[PDB]
Amino acid sequence: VQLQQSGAELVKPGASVKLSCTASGFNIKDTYMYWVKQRPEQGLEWIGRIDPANGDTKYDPKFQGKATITTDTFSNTAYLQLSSLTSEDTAVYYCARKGLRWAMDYWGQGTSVTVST
Amino acid sequence: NIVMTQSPKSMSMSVGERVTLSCKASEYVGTYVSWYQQKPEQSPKLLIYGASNRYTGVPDRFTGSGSATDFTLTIGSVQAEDLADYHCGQSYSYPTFGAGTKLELK
Amino acid sequence: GDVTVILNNLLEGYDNKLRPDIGVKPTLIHTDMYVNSIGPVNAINMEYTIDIFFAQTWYDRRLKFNSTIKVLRLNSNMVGKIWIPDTFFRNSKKADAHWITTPNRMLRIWNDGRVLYTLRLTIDAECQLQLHNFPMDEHSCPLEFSSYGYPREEIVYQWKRSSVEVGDTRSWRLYQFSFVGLRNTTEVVKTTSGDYVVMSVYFDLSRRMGYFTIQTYIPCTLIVVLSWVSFWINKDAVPARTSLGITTVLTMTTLSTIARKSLPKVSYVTAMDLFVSVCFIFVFSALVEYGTLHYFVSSQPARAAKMDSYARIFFPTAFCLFNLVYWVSYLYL
Amino acid sequence: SNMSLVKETVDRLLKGYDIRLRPDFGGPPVAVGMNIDIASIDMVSEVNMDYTLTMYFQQAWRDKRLSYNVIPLNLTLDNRVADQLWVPDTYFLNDKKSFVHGVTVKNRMIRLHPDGTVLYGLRITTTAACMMDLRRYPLDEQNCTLEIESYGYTTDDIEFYWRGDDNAVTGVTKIELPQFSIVDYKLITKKVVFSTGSYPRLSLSFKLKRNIGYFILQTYMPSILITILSWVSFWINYDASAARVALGITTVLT
Amino acid sequence: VNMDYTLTMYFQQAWRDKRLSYNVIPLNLTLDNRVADQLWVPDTYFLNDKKSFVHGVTVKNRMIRLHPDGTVLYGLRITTTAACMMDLRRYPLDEQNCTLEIESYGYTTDDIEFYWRGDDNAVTGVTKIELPQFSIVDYKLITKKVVFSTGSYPRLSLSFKLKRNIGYFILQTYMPSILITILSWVSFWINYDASAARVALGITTVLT
Amino acid sequence: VSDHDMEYTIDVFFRQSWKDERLKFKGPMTVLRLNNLMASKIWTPDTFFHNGKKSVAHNMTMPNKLLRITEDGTLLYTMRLTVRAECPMHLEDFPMDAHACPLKFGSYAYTRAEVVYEWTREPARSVVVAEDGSRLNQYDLLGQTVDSGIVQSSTGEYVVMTTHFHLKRKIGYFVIQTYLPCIMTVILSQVSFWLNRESVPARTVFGVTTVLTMTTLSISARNSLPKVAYATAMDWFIAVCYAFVFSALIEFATV
Amino acid sequence: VSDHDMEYTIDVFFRQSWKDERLKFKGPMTVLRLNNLMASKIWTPDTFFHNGKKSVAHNMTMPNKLLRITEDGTLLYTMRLTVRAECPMHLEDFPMDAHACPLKFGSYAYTRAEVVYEWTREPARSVVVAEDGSRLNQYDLLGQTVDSGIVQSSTGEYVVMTTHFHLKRKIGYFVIQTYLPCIMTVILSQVSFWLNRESVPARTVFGVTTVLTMTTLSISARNSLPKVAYATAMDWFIAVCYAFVFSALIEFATVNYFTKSQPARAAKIDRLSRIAFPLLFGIFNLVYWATYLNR
Ligand SMILES: *[C@@H]1O[C@H](CO)[C@@H](O[C@@H]2O[C@H](CO)[C@@H](O[C@@H]3O[C@H](CO)[C@@H](O)[C@H](O)[C@@H]3O)[C@H](O)[C@H]2NC(C)=O)[C@H](O)[C@H]1NC(C)=O
Ligand SMILES: *[C@@H]1O[C@H](CO)[C@@H](O[C@@H]2O[C@H](CO)[C@@H](O[C@@H]3O[C@H](CO)[C@@H](O)[C@H](O)[C@@H]3O)[C@H](O)[C@H]2NC(C)=O)[C@H](O)[C@H]1NC(C)=O
Ligand SMILES: *[C@@H]1O[C@H](CO)[C@@H](O[C@@H]2O[C@H](CO)[C@@H](O)[C@H](O)[C@H]2NC(C)=O)[C@H](O)[C@H]1NC(C)=O
Ligand SMILES: CCC1(c2ccccc2)C(=O)NC(=O)NC1=O
Ligand SMILES: CCC1(c2ccccc2)C(=O)NC(=O)NC1=O
Ligand SMILES: *[C@@H]1O[C@H](CO)[C@@H](O)[C@H](O)[C@H]1NC(C)=O
Ligand SMILES: *[C@@H]1O[C@H](CO)[C@@H](O)[C@H](O)[C@H]1NC(C)=O
Ligand SMILES: *[C@@H]1O[C@H](CO)[C@@H](O)[C@H](O)[C@H]1NC(C)=O
Repeated sequence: VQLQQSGAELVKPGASVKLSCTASGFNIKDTYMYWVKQRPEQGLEWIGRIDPANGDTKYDPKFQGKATITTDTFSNTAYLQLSSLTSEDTAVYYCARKGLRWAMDYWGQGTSVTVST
Repeated sequence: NIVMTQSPKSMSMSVGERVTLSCKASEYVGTYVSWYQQKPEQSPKLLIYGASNRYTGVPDRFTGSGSATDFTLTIGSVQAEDLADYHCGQSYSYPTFGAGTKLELK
Repeated sequence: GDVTVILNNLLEGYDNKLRPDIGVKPTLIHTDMYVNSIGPVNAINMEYTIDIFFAQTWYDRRLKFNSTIKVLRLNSNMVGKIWIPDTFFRNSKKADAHWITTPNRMLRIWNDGRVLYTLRLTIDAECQLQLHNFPMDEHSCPLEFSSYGYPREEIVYQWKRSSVEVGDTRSWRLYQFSFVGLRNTTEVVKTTSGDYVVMSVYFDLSRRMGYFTIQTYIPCTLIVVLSWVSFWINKDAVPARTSLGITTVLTMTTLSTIARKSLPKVSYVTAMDLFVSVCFIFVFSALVEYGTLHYFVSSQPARAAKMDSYARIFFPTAFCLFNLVYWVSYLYL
Repeated sequence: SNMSLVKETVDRLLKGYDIRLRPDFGGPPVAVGMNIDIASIDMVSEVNMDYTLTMYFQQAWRDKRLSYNVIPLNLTLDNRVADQLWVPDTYFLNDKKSFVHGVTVKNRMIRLHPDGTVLYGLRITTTAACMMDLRRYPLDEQNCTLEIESYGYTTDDIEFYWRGDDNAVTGVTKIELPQFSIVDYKLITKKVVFSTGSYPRLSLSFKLKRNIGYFILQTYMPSILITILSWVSFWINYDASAARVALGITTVLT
Repeated sequence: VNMDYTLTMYFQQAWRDKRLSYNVIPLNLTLDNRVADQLWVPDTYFLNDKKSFVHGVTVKNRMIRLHPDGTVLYGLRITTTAACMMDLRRYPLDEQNCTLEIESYGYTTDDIEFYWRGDDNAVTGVTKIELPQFSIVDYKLITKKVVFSTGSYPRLSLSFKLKRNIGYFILQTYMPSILITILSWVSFWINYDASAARVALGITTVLT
Repeated sequence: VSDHDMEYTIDVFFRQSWKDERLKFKGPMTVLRLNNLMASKIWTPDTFFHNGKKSVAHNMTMPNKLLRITEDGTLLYTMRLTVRAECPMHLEDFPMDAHACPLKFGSYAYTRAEVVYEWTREPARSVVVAEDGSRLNQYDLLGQTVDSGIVQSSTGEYVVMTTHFHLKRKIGYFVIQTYLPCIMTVILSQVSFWLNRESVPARTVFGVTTVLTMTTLSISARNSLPKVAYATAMDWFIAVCYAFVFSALIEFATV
Repeated sequence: VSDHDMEYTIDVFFRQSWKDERLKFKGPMTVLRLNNLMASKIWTPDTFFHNGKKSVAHNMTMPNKLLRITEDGTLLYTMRLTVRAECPMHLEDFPMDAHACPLKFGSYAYTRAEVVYEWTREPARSVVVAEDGSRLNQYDLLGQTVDSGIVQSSTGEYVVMTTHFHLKRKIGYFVIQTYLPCIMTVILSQVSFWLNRESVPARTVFGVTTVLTMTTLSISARNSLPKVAYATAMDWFIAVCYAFVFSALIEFATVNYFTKSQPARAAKIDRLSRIAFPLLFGIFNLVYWATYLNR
């Protein structure tokens, strides 16, 4: 029904970030939860998805090992942790859920991480 | 990794005329192509779920046309609020999106 | 919530052993079909398979409820709890419903008591095929149904205006036949138990000669043309011409047997064994012509010289005239 | 109304009804009358030594427990009530595989009459077995019958007869067999004796006569023509040895 | 041609049910085979079968047997058409290996455990099997755990290795073909002047 | 009797009698001839056929079962059923072989200390075959032979009632089918010895076509016969006949 | 895959999962792995196969069904069954043809506004064929292909899930059965051109037995394939080979007829046709195999 994300992050290159996506209006054990990234003036890029009822996770080949997606069922929350992010992944990170014909019908609000010194 | 190629990368067109956007897949994607709309500084909105099925709350001017590899998104009377990005994405495999198309007004 | 209350109230004081209006009037049942496919029409056992979605609809004043919902859409779970007509197919040798993964039945009850009951069936119906003019024949053989226990005074059937609908007709299992049309029919039949309203659907089929052509008509004609080549060989090579004559007869017999095995063991002559019989007569005639030639070359060579020159023009002309008359006479019919 | 009357009548008829006991369980035997409406005779197989026939098989008897007088009409009931009534345990002695059709429901009929007469019809496809004497094949006529007997009830508990005794079996003159032709049929009533008692038996026999048009054209015409083509070697002179030998040898082989 | 084999077996299962435990009477109880519709019996199935049935003559050929400590024995008489894929690259000089897979459908490996009762004497009656074409050379019993998308399930496997006999195939196909090849050599013993004889002989042997 | 499946079919009235003291009654009748649905509410023995393949218990038009209770507690329970049983045959002397097709039955799950079987009359007069009851085309039923023994399986010792039906194959079909074409082909190959040596192709096609016909006959005769490992008597006859034909051809070659 | 019946067989674990808020519980276990006789007391979807002919659901030894109820109300329901489905085939390039055998399933009695279907995982990974799971003798499974759509029936709109299995027929059997004997018969017919012109019965029986062989070949090769009403690739091959054999016999007839009147012409036509026939047959073989292997 609605997905609410946290605010923007301003972190230093070489650290780890943890983004959150809280779901309100439904149980996350019924659908999948997707994380998508979007750079300024470019197309969307799929990071990975997690099956919260099982714990099974899949990742994009350009993101395997970098990002890790976890879930907290008791509060209907999906977490995305980036391990060691360099000076190029300054994008907007969207949290989505699967819809009717495997589409992403509900999206979050975007979390713009920023890496600088 | 199924690659979706969207064309054109940027276009302009006036108000109240039919417009057609195209998405081409490298591999087979049955009817699992979706069309999202993204206005500036906002999250994408699902317009067309599946090939040729409108989402709840979408006007009757958007319509999709599907195949095994070729997909189109057609708008009829295009208004002045359709100044946004349009992405095509497949869901037959792990989801991949297109490059995007910026609709403009003239 | 409320649908459970409605379903439990419909089944209170309900007797599924009695049709609606059991002593008032006959029940009118509207029937529809949807042919998914017409299976192989083998003429050996005089039958054909068909797969349909058979839908019946009638009025039951006991399944009448007052509510804000207009229609109850149910599974096959409640089919055995209300009255269902005992429709049966009169010309079926074998017929079964479908049960995978759950019994393929549908029940829908409306606000005013109108019940619609649909189920998927695969029927192996029988139709006696008058196999004359085979294989350039056309048949029209039916699928009939009626009630089993309820006579005309208890159950009356009636088609709708969009009764029977076929699908794409290309995904059907008709190899040797081709669907061309259909027509519905209603009648009353006298039976030892009473008069029954019987409804028939006649499917008209025409056999496509694309298999029988390259199965028998092309090889038999080829064997005849083969037997023809014996005339151009010199009359002194006796084993050569003898071998030509006997092998063509052999091959014609083999072809006649393998072609007869297609259709059942009917006692009449068809349009295909007539063809193979005339071809057999042609090969046999070639052999007997060579026989009389070899017999006559010793008595007088002056008479036996132009026999082969006569045969070389008489056999192809006679065969072509036979083919002309046969094909015209059997495609005009 | 009429629905309430019929409902309470059927509910009274089936209340306290013992399906284990036949009508007049201690008294005289019950008489069951048979009708057969033959829909088709499918395949008379000489290799399996059997024949297949579809029939509308109807039985009529009189059960005093199913008697009513408040309504003036005959009651055709939904076929599921045939499992709550006593029906005779008729079987076919010379069958190999039988079944009742089951589309769209179980193809059977149960009808009650106000005087107690029960009418019970089934639609059966029987593969009955008959041994054929093929010593005159294919110029033979085969006489094989279908036996109708009662399994459990002896001749002092049940009694069989044909309902009409001459018109009880119909639809035999309309049967179109591709290889045979029905010439005559007979209905017989008798009693058989087994080690457990004496049982009534009915017998429906169809004398079939085989056509000859197929056997002539597929077998007798080829053999005669091959014999004629064996005669043709006499018009070949005795010099050409290869020709007559080849013609004769391949004629023998054919 | 169907890539299957039919086998009839007495298939018995034994487990222990703490609810079917009695101590008033001292003997083992063989009950009528219709009380097995009121007890819990495992939902065992054969993964590689195509059609199977329990014999139902004169009644359903199944056995239930209780024991005073709680042990339940449950036997069936099953004729099953199990699918076995053959490798016919060496036919008829071949040795096949095909199986009967015995698995639990509903209960995973943390709900049920399969094992051979005896582990070497669990399968009997193999040495008394006479086949018209094959000959049982060896048989093996295997315990295993398979993994599907729903869980991990226990599995037993009974495998036979069957060696096809050769004498039939020798006298039926290898010997006639060798005989035709011997026959096609009498074409050289005929003199090269007579042409029709050698052509007829060689052509009929190649055609045969 | 199917020879390619090594099985046979039989149709029987199978009667079993026993005594249940719980079913004693006293009424105006001394025997209750009840339906076939009362038998499913009482204990009936679970007899199965040890060598059955796919048997059927007929239930047309009703379950062909019989229950009679006598007032002292004795029950007679009869069924009508078609049994398809296994008959392991040894086909050395085919088609002049005699077999004893068995039919073994006993109780499933009831051992010797619980249920024992017995013939109700003298064992030579228990299994009774009807006179018109013979659907044998190829065999001849000579007699029957009953027996009783104790088999032992992984669940205990059971009583087994065995019946043997002695069959003697009729040769009149295989004679005309194989023995006359083989002897005819041998004689027809020996016909060539009366031809003049000036005709080489004639005697050549004689010999080779009789060798071909012998090959065809052996293949045809063996396709009806199952895929046994040994050689039958007809196979020995065909082999000797083939030897005669081949020797005739080699003799022509030598001449 | 039964080619003569236009059908195929497939043994599947068929799994369905939905959410029933009436089957919520709270106990020590979070998932009840129940029996196959509890699934008859509750609601289960009535999925049927749109192109299934006569499918079976195994009942050995117990009903091969599976019911799992999760604590929050989710139900997993699995069946094991053998679908016998319909595969419409276009046998125009037989036996060098490829097919896509479908398996359409949907809901009977439940329209799109009541029951919708969806794949539980990614659509490319939902239908999973096992590795040793191949009972194919004549075909080669290349991959699978799923789809979902809506059909408009007389009673409403229904969701239909389609699955295509792509098959490619293996030609190795048909080579030895038809393509090798036909080529061998053509060679056996063409070998007659090397015999001298003075042995006319010899070359006659050569030609005639090759014609007999080609006829028996066409019959034996046609009885395998079902009785379709058009010409396949094997039919065209047999027709051209029959033409070559018959043409060879006609050439022999011409050579024999031209003997004793013009010996030089007969010699010329026997020397010219000794090399034109293998050349023409090789060009036909090259063209045929090139157009039907790259097809
Ligand atoms: C087919 O075969 C059956 C079986 O043999 C034939 O039935 C037999 O038919 C005759 C004539 O109807 C029966 O005979 C007569 O017996 C009664 C006894 O009361 C006698 O009163 C008559 O004067 C006459 O002699 C005979 O009993 C009967 N046999 C059996 C065993 O049932 C039948 O006729 C054959 N043909 C057809 C067309 O069915
Ligand atoms: C017939 O085929 C089956 C399966 O194709 C064969 O069964 C397999 O048998 C071998 C040896 O008995 C097993 O290997 C073993 O591996 C385990 C791993 O822990 C090891 O502990 C053992 O010592 C042994 O090395 C193998 O696992 C097993 N299963 C397969 C391949 O799935 C069978 O041997 C064949 N022959 C007969 C006569 O049945
Ligand atoms: C099937 O049955 C319907 C109803 O009996 C037929 O519909 C009739 O069509 C004719 C024109 O051919 C009209 O004049 C009638 O008024 C129609 N009747 C009704 C009430 O629909 C329909 O033609 C039949 N279709 C066939 C014969 O295949
Ligand atoms: C085999 C000969 C035959 C025939 C030849 C001459 C006249 C009539 C029939 C035929 O060509 N085809 C058949 O089916 N049967 C036949 O007997
Ligand atoms: C076909 C010849 C054959 C044979 C010929 C000569 C000696 C031995 C055997 C035979 O007559 N019967 C068979 O079954 N197989 C054979 O190979
Ligand atoms: C009931 O059936 C009998 C016998 O067929 C018939 O005579 C009678 O008229 C029927 N009664 C009614 C009301 O139709
Ligand atoms: C019950 O069976 C077990 C194992 O078969 C056996 O040891 C025991 O003696 C049996 N009980 C009786 C009372 O015989
Ligand atoms: C399947 O098995 C169950 C339990 O074993 C039984 O209740 C049901 O009647 C069986 N169905 C069939 C068709 O055998």
